[PDB]
Amino acid sequence: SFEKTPAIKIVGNKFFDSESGEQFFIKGIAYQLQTSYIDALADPKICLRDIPFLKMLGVNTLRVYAIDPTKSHDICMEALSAEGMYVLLDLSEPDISINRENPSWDVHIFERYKSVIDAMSSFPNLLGYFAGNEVTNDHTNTFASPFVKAAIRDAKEYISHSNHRKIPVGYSTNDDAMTRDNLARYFVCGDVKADFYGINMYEWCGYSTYGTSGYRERTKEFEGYPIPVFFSEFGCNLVRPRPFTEVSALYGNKMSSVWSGGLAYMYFEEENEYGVVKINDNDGVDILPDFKNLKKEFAKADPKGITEEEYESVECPHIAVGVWEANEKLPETPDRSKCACLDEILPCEIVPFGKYEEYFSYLCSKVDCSDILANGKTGEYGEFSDCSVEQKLSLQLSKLYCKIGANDRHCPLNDKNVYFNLESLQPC
Ligand SMILES: OC[C@H]1O[C@@H](O[C@@H]2[C@@H](O)[C@H](O[C@@H]3[C@@H](O)[C@H](n4cc(COCc5ccc6ccccc6c5)nn4)O[C@H](CO)[C@H]3O)O[C@H](CO)[C@H]2O)[C@H](O)[C@@H](O)[C@@H]1O
Repeated sequence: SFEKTPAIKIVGNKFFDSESGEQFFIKGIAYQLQTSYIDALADPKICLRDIPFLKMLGVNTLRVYAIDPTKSHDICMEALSAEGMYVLLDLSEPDISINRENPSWDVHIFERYKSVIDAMSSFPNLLGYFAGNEVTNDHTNTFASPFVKAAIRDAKEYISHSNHRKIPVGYSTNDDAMTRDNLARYFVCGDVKADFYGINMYEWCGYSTYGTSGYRERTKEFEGYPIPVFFSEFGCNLVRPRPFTEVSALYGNKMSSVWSGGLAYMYFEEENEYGVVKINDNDGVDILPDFKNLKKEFAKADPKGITEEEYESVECPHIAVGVWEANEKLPETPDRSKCACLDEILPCEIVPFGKYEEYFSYLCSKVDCSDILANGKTGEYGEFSDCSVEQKLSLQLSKLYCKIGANDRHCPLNDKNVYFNLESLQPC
């Protein structure tokens, strides 16, 4: 039974409980242990240990940054539902993410996003998905953002064409002064838009105030933003134990008319001093001084919202060199069929199983690698720029093979990982 968690839906720039019609405010915490990552929601002995404490905290939402899609999550997701708890979930994972230094939106990242969506979308208490987390994070990598927007578009379209509930897809951003206005506007401009927007917000440290923290300014900054907005992280730890007095302001009347709440960072203590509990060496939960403060603050918080009943495409920011360099034109939807046909017909392949940059530098000096390049500044995306890194390398190696012209099945690069594709000879 998921009775205690009706699906949340989005109307205008607010969240609403789809049964009651009452505005939904996130009172949350990040929940992630440090496959490279650990999936606490796929291990009942972990998630069932912590839910009682999460209940004590009084949270109604968790943020999870990575799950393993090959594992079951029904037991943990049901247990969360039985305590009124929802999940915000990143589609990416540290080893499969849009690389902000060398961005791409390709079939390999798309397949990861699809796997998570297919693993998690049957749960009514899945609040939403993030299509990226702080990808662009300063003025030197703004050109990463068109790739995120494409991913937002393709994730929404995949969900739309599936049989699943239409779970919203949004974005989570950082708080860099030079980029934050342009980023906010970019992700709701043009024909593609985030469904919701999270900011990792650390401006309020210790016993600050609404005016002095910068919260007042951020609030008036985001007034009228056409999609729901919230703190996907908060909790500056400059002063400890964290008083979490930012919570009184966030759910106060001035802020609750704008923001849909926030999630504290985070549950587990991991030698970074952001936890509210520490797991001891007997695998038990030790409560830390921050805990009571977060608990009492969430407990006093009583956001007053409006009910669902009582409740011009935005222009994209112009380009300026060194300031904003995200083109409005987005890359195409990654095409697994087109790309999988490269695996079938190319004479020379490379197995994934790095030295990619060396190999690229080498091969792209001998043949024209335009067709695998993707430029988020200029909005120029090559025909095979959506394929995987291996397929792109294989394409260029095969072009060099054909240009040399020996036809002796002898791929013009030495590496254990290079092989001649016998399937290429069999008469996409
Ligand atoms: O797409 C953008 C980039 O994504 C990286 O992966 C991603 C990864 O970095 C990110 O990591 C988050 C990590 O961002 C998040 N987090 C929270 C914090 C606390 O920050 C407090 C803080 C610290 C210093 C500050 C300094 C100034 C101002 C404020 C500050 C705040 N630190 N980490 O904790 C999560 C674990 O608890 C962790 O999963 O999770 C995602 C999803 O799974 C991967 O997509 C990739 O690895 C990069 O290759 C890629 O470029």
